[PDB]
Amino acid sequence: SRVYEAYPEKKATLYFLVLGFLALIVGSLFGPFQALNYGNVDAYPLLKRLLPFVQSYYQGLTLHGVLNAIVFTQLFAQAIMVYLPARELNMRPNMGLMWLSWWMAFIGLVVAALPLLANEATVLYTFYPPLKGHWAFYLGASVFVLSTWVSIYIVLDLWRRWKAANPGKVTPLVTYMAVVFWLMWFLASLGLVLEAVLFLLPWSFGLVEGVDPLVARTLFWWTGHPIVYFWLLPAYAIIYTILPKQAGGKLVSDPMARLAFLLFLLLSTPVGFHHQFADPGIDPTWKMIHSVLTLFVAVPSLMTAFTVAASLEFAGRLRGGRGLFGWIRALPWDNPAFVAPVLGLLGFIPGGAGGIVNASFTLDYVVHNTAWVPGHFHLQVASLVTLTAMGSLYWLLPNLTGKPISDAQRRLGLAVVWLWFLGMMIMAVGLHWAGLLNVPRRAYIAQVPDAYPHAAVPMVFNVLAGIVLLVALLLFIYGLFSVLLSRERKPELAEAPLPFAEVISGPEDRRLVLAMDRIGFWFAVAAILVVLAYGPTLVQLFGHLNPVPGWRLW
Amino acid sequence: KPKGALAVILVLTLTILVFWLGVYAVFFARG
Amino acid sequence: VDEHKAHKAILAYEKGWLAFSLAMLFVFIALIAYTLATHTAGVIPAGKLERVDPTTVRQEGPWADPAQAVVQTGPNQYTVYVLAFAFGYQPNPIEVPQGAEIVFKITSPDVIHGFHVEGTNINVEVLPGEVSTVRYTFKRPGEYRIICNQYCGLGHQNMFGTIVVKE
Ligand code: HAS
Ligand code: HEM
Ligand SMILES: CCCCCCCC/C=C\CCCCCCCC(=O)OC[C@H](O)CO
Ligand code: CUA
Ligand SMILES: [Cl-]
Ligand SMILES: [Cl-]
Ligand SMILES: [Cu+2]
Repeated sequence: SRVYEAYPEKKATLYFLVLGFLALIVGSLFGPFQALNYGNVDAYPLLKRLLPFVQSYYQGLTLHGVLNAIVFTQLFAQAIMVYLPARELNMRPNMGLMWLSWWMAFIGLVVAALPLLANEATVLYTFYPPLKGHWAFYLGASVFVLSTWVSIYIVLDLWRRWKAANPGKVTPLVTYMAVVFWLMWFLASLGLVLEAVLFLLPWSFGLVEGVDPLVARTLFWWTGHPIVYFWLLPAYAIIYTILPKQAGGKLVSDPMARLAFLLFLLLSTPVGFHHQFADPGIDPTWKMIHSVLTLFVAVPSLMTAFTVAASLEFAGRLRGGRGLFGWIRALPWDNPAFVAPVLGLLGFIPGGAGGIVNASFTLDYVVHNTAWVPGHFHLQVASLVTLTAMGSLYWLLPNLTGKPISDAQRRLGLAVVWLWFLGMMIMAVGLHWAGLLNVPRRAYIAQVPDAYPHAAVPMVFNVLAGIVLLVALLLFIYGLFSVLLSRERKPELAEAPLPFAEVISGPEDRRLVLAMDRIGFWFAVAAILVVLAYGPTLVQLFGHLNPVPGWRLW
Repeated sequence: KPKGALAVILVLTLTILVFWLGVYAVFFARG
Repeated sequence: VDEHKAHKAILAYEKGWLAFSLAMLFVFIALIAYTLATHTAGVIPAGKLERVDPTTVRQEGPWADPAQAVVQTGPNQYTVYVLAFAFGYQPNPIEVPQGAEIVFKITSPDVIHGFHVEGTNINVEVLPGEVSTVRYTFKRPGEYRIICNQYCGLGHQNMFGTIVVKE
């Protein structure tokens, strides 16, 4: 295409997206099996006949976690948060760098995939020492994630070219979002990068005998909280700056959108002790400080809930809906691109409620390391983020390829999105409830079928979710390949503008917007906050290291 | 007034409170 | 006109929502701080670093003889040296009297394990090289199950232990 000669970023964006969907499909194959397991049904014999490289439940859960939560989500973030800003500014990203980032992701993925598929790194997506994976797992995962540093560079480049050409203009909204997102991710990413370079890689390669498990975990969760915000914020970018147009409406506040993202930059990283409430050797005062900061990081999503709800309402009123529920009925429920994120946002209600509980220090002892935790996060990442990505099949893929969506593909997409949403809600009931009955997470409990008799009722929910989500997934695979491998091409789809929303009329802005555009200043603040929240604990742990030997217990 | 948005945040508020006070009760029952 | 008026009302009510949100989060903070001032807070691990050598913990020191794991350390206080390992807990059972303060000191000779005492708020990660210290008073006599809730290898799903609380 002459489209790809003029807009080569379309092709690179496509490659990120398809690679991410492929990872999504492969990791998700394991999901229904895991749901049946939490329903006390063992269907692993069937899976191992289908996929003979699979040696255990836990090798499956490793592939699931890594491919869905690490790989798919990152690739989606790299697609959306480079391409949307590029299109808003109508500027080309550095194409050499953009292709470098794809190849880095691809190669790292392949290198990490090899030990995983060979049963040499069955350590789960958290890879907590002294469980000791093969070196190619850590090296490949390292290169995969480092791909994002090139993404950060690319978008800072775009932003600075744009500000050079437009001095005295405020950063446009989508670009503002993306800049603070990528800067947040830089600060965030440093935990894991330190963990890998100082501890995991030298250890996996033989250069040190042991690793200190407390320091590894502390550095891990420096990255491990904000990585979920990194997963979330691409979907928020769409929800704020595209969905209002697909709803039939407008974004009701540019400044409130900016403010949500700025708070994410300041508060995403200094909170990770909320994953360590049950850990020895971290001070309880620091735990309480991180708890409080975690409740603060809820605020930007509390704000998002209202900004977005009000935009949808406005949309529905525009389309003639009247009363307190008429605005809902009036929205474009026939359009899968509209439906998918809106259903995501509904499940985000119990999902975020679960998070706030988790954040509340002592309350975490009720639910920590129980099935509650996966109940929570499937509502957040496997529902809202995933559904938003699935919605993008129906507007973004045509924009990147010129491949049309038939009426039949549109209807199928409605079915996929509904069944996925319903599946996730049902499973979330099963997991939250089993969780409250003390059923552990990360456990092949169908192999101890009498261990949890009291969870018999929630277990039915898990079976049902298991089969619903298997149907949803098979339909999703069929739909994705139907669209990709389609005959027809209509290049005017690839040439259309993206459906960016307009912002509703009204003043009030400028002063707040200018202060928020001091990005160098807010970046420095975020980093200071990290130094204060982490530096004292880390100074203490590093002066009292206790490395211990590695084990492979699989 | 944005009646629809307020209904959404009412559902969100109720959900948060049911979750939080529910678990708070469980925490003390197990104390 | 339509949009300006809608915009103005949306923003005024949003600010109300945010103040309310904040209030509710702050009340949670107060309710958490209450828990920290009560006996229920005993299950928070000690923040003090207490390092051990996972490779000699079964040969030397207070985890080496599980039949001596339960030590009276005050008039109504017992310290219990627990080993979590692939794939069980020692001693087994842990035997303590009801109504006494129990100080659990738990470590591992291999990998990370959980120590989740069903029916209680005891739920603590166990790190090789580190002692996890938590405190609890069992008010009801009987048998409590210990569940490992941290993936520790292929034996994870069958890693259980037992606490017997004597009347
Ligand atoms: C995308 C992925 C994720 C998001 C987002 C997320 C959000 C939260 N989480 Fe979480 N989480 C924790 C706390 C929070 C808090 C305070 C929030 C907050 O950021 C959430 C704020 C959200 C809200 C306040 C909801 C706002 C509602 C909205 C925006 C929807 C409105 C609806 C509309 C507009 C629709 C209206 C339309 C109509 C038509 C009516 C804690 C502890 O404090 C743990 C550790 C627990 C433990 O013991 O291990 C935890 C564990 C996890 C893990 C497991 C890690 C592991 O593997 O060990 C993952 C993967 C995860 C993901 C995510 N989590 N979380
Ligand atoms: C068909 C779809 C899905 C089903 C039926 C499903 C089911 C499950 C179940 C039942 C578990 C709990 C296993 C255990 O604790 O032993 C689990 C874990 C997990 N799932 Fe999903 N899942 C699905 C899709 C997804 C998606 C799309 C993502 C992310 C985008 C995701 C991320 C995870 C993660 C991170 C874990 C935790 C892995 C670990 O603890 O190490 N899942 N899933
Ligand atoms: C305009 C209104 C302004 C004023 C609004 C104030 C908000 C009140 C809410 C909660 C206070 C927390 C109460 C603290 C005491 C809790 C005691 C408790 O939970 O006791 C359970 C347990 O049995 C004992 O150990
Ligand atoms: Cu020990 Cu899981
Ligand atoms: Cl989280
Ligand atoms: Cl959130
Ligand atoms: Cu977190």
